[PDB]
Amino acid sequence: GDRINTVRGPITISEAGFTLTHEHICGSSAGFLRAWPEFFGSRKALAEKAVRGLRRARAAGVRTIVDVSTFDLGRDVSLLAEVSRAADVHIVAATGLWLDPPLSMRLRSVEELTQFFLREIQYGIEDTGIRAGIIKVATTGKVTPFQELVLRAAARASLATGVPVTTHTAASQRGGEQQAAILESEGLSPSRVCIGHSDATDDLSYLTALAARGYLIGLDSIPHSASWQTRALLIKALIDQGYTKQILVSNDWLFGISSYVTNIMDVMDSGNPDGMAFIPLRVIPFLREKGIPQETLAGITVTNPARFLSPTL
Amino acid sequence: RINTVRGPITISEAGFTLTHEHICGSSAGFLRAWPEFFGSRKALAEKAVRGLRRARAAGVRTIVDVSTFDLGRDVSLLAEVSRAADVHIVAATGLWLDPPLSMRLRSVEELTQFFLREIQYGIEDTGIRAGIIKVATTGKVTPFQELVLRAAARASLATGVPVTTHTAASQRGGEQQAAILESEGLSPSRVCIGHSDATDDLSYLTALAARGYLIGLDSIPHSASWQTRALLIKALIDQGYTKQILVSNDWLFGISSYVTNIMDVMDSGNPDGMAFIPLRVIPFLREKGIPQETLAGITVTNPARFLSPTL
Ligand SMILES: C[As](C)(=O)[O-]
Ligand SMILES: C[As](C)(=O)[O-]
Ligand SMILES: [Zn+2]
Ligand SMILES: [Zn+2]
Ligand SMILES: [Zn+2]
Ligand SMILES: [Zn+2]
Repeated sequence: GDRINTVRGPITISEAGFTLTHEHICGSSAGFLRAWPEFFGSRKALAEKAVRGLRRARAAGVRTIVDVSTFDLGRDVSLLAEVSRAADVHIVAATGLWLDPPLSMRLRSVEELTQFFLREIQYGIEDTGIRAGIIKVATTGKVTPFQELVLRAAARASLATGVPVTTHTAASQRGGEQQAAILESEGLSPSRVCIGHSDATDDLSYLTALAARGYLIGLDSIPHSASWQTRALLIKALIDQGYTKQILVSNDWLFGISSYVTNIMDVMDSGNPDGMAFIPLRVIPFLREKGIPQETLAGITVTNPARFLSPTL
Repeated sequence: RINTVRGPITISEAGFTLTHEHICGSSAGFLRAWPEFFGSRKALAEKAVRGLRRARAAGVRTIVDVSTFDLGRDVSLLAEVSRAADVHIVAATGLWLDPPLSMRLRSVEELTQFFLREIQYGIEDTGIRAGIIKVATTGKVTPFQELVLRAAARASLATGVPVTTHTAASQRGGEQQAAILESEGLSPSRVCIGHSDATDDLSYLTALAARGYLIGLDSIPHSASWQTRALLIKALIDQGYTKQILVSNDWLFGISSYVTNIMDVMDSGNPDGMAFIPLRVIPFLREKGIPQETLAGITVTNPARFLSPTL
């Protein structure tokens, strides 16, 4: 009712504060970080870079991030816990499945996947006792039969535990509509779902209609455009349509990445030196200078994630 | 000296060695994330220890676990079951058929570094070093599979550690593998072409053997006619290529990389497990006139010569 699971344990809704709802410490693959830490220089080097990054973000106001790295994205909650403590920033961990499931996941039934998700939420991830506070799902534009199983399992897990669902989409294909239909067929409330990567489109009609059904709209990759201004104005556009309370904002940034061709991390960093501090240091002043009240911005960056993450129903 | 999950052993300690086996056929990260799939980690461990003791009591002294990173290799489990069962286990590097994005997008130079790491330094943070390099291909060999082939050759050439392959024998896939590996300067004597018992094309096997490749007749119980597959062993013996033969079960004690409950299907079909080769195939070969010295050469001498790091 009033508590969410983080990598350091349970915390009250009040303690969450300014929350970036879609971020990554490391974008990788299952087992990869521990098998090949050298790829990131070293595990310590990666940990240190994250801590410095998170500390700057904290200096700029951020108090909580939701790491939406799944099993198949190389989620290492021990790394999350280590960097969360050193930086003193809350990190919410995720279960669910992204776009790279191995055979041992691809060949599972919806009932089996439901059990895996429940495990990571109710018991803990691996042997850590760290519990997931959100369920991530990724689909291609047209939802594949396996991705539909993952969607349904996520809905059933969410209905059993109250933790929310966040999605990866192709907004240019308007992927969120196919997902929503499947999720609702399972009896899941739109208020428990964030349709992610929605800032990668100019289709306001698509965005508003989803918001009007109660869905959280993930405008979560603003600096990837580094234009980034156009993405930010979608936040304004949705406010002006009256859907302030359905907006979630993030950077979708990373401190390490192996699930892409080599050297991309340095290109990203030089493209966006602010890292996860891009939202508080760049997007928020931009929105102020456009006439959005400070109180509406606080509602979006604090109150909305609070409402979204609190286990419900 | 051969690297095992318990440390280095001399080639004489190896003894009766099964050169293609698995403790568990899974996926990277899977065993630690979802141990309940196998009942529990403890349940999986205990089954494997019983099975390895069964094989030990049948003469086996060493198995080669050719589970790679993407087959969900957990060398801490291997070390645990090896100690409990007093059976040597050789661990593998390389890549099987389910590489994740973080592997699929790597260059050959990068893959070479990863394989070298697991051979020279250790696997994960355990200090356990790989003693063999596994590689799997399909069809005519995909572009990425070529990269793994070449990275494996380069790792082998720098360390002396052998290369063992997964192949579609029905497609004569060993020929393309051989071509690529030889282009890298790798000697065929450092290479086992595996799953070669899944064909009837004897001339395919003979031609590879004649070039110096080890022939992995490693899936005999996966037929159980297994008697027909066993006759391939005698066929190569009769052609004077006893030196080129490796035999194994390719068995597992837990499987997650397939449909649920496939493990139970497999166990009821082959209740002997990894003891299938010594309890069924070896006596069957004696009946057909194969002398004990020849059988000892296949099960002891050949794997020792294969696994011993050689330049
Ligand atoms: C690293 As992503 C696919 O969540 O933008
Ligand atoms: C794990 As297999 C069937 O390729 O030996
Ligand atoms: Zn995404
Ligand atoms: Zn992301
Ligand atoms: Zn194989
Ligand atoms: Zn195998």
